[PDB]
Amino acid sequence: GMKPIKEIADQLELKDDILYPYGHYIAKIDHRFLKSLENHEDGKLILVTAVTPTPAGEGKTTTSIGLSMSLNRIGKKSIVTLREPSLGPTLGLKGGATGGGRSRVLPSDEINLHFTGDMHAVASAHNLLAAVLDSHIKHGNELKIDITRVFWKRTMDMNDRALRSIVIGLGGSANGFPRED
Amino acid sequence: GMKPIKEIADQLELKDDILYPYGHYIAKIDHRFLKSLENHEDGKLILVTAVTPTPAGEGKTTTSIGLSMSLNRIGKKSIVTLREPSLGPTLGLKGGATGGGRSRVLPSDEINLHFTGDMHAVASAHNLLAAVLDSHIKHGNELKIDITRVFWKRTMDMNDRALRSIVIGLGGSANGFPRED
Repeated sequence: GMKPIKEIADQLELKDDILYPYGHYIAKIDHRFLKSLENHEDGKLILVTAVTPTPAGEGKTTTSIGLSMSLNRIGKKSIVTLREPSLGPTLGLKGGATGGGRSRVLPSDEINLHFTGDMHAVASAHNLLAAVLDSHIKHGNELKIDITRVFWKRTMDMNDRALRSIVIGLGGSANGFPRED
Repeated sequence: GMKPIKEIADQLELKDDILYPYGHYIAKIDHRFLKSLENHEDGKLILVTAVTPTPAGEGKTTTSIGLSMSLNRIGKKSIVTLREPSLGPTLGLKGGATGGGRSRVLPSDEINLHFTGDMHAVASAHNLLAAVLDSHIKHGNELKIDITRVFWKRTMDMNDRALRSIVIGLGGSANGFPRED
């Protein structure tokens, strides 16, 4: 029962030329737009936080969303900014990163899952460095990298305890050099 | 019903100066004694071999010992020479490496187990090299050893399949460099 992204974008007076849709209900906004707006006036910033978290669940995200909705409601133009949830945890347990009840961000499945691919993009960049590091070592290690002193790890957006402590680079010369990761 | 080793040694005209006892029933002979005998005549050499081995077991070692015993019996002075068995396989299965029935080499338990410690000596020397190789790499690898191209393995006299393929040198900088062994 919800609105085409164009209708949300119109609320903020955003033009197609800086909007990249992802389906009918999501868009990226070109970040360079922000520099365009540099002579424009800042609104107010409200920081939402909480008491010491307990297992009983305090519903901070639901409240952040609720607050923005309520401000709009009382005639004060408001946007809620949230972090994108990691996929991994959701595959383990339902969480609250997209709010709850009548106070959510939508479409919630997409937001909780692949969304617009940002998590994947980060992982790719991250893992590229790891792949290049190992391949540098394999091909002569001109940088004289100490394979017992590598700070950089690999990454996935998955709750996988099996990957906490591993040994890589096995199988022989063609596969490069063994090391811990 | 065993003869003290000095008795056996006497049969062969071996003097104490070249005899190193291990208990009352075993001795080492100084290898340098062989060179002493270089002007003495060689006897006959009988090679004992066998048809293609089968799971039924052909008793070659038992036969070797029996032949030597039988040569002595018919008045022809004879010595049987044998390999020392590995300890490992005996901890797995009784074998025929010290003969069988009425045709054995004695004391059988000792021969089968630690004997005079020659297996332990070999293992020590072998493992020392391995240790020194890894430590060379740890301490700067001046020889530029390629840890994916190490031919040298470690050793033990034990039937332990768990050690066929291992990864060593884990745990961090203080322990050296990870490799397969």
